[PDB]
Amino acid sequence: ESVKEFLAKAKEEFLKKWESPSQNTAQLDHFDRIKTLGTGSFGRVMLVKHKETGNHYAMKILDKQKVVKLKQIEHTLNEKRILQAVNFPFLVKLEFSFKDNSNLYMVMEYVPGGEMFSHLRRIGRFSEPHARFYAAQIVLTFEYLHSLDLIYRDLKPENLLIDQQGYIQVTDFGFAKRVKGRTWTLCGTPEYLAPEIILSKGYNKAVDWWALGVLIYEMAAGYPPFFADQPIQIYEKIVSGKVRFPSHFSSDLKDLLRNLLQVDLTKRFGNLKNGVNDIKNHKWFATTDWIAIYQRKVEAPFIPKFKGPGDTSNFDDYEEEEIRVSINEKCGKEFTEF
Ligand SMILES: O=[N+]([O-])c1ccc(O)cc1
Repeated sequence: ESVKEFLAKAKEEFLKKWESPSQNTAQLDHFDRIKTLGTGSFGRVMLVKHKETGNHYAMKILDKQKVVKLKQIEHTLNEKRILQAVNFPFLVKLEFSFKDNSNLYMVMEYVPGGEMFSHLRRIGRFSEPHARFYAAQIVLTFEYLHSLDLIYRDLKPENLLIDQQGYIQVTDFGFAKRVKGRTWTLCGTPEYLAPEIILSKGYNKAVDWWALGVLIYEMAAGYPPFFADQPIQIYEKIVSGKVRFPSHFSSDLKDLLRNLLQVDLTKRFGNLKNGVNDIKNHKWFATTDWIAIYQRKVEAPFIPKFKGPGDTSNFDDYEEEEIRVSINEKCGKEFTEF
C-alpha cells in the first residue's frame, strides 16, 4: 500500500502540472553563455550562468525550423510538457523554459559529473554491484514514469548524468511520450531498440524494459549486446533472439538479461502481470535496498572528479557556434503551446 499511495500522489501531482503547463518563465538575456556541452542535428546543449543569481544551468536550444524539417514538432512539445510536470530523484529538473523568434529553450539543472557513457568508456566496464546501483535507479524511475502513463524511449548511457553524489540524473526527454496503450513512432537509438519498434508494431512501455536489458548488458560488459557497422545489421541481431554473454557475467545477471532481452514482448520482464516486481524481486537485485536507493542513502560506487558547479572537464569540446535569433518569428503556429 505504501507504493500504491506513493504512486497515486505522484500521478496526482504530475497531472496537475500536465494539464496546466508552465510557459515563458525566463528569457535568453538573463543568462551568460559559458560552453557548448553537446550538439545535435536540430539543437545543442550549453552551459549557461544566470546573471542575477550566479547559478549554472544546462540550456538545451532547439532550432524551430530544423525541428519542423526533422519532423520532431510533437516530440519537442512532449519533451517540454513532460519535463515541466515530473518530479523524481533521478530525473533532471527543468527550471525554466521559453522561446523566441528562432529557438526553443529548456533550462535545466547542470550536472558537472558528465555522462555515464564517458565514465563507462574510461573504466572499460562496471562491476556487477556498480551496474546494479545504476540499474536500480532506472528501475525506480521507469516504475514512476510508467505509472504516469509515460514511456521514456531513449535509455542509453549518454542520457544518464552522474551527479555530485554519484547518482543518476536521466536527461533527454526528446522521445518521451504520454501513452495509454500503444504508440507507433520509429524513434530511439539503434543499439537500444526493441524488436517491436524495428518491426513497426504498435508498442508499449515494454520497450523501456528491453532497453534496460541493453543498458545493463553494456554497463557490465563494456559494449552493447547487439553491435554492428550498419544499423541494418544491428536490427537483424536484435530481432534474432540470440545474445552471447561474457563468461564473467554471473548466472543471476544472465537470467535477468534473458528476461529483459526477451524478443516476445508478452513474455518480457516489466510487461507481465506482476509488472516491475518481477524485476525488483529477481535474484540479481537481492542485495538492493530499494527504499535506501530512492532516499539516496546508499554510498555510490564512485563520485565524478570535478572542481565545482561550473566545471566542464567531464564534457568534451565542440566548435562554439552563434545562437542567432531572427528578426522575424519562425514557425509560430507550430510551437504555440511551448
Ligand atoms: O538536455 N539534454 O538532452 C541533455 C543534456 C545533457 C546531456 O549530457 C545530454 C543531453
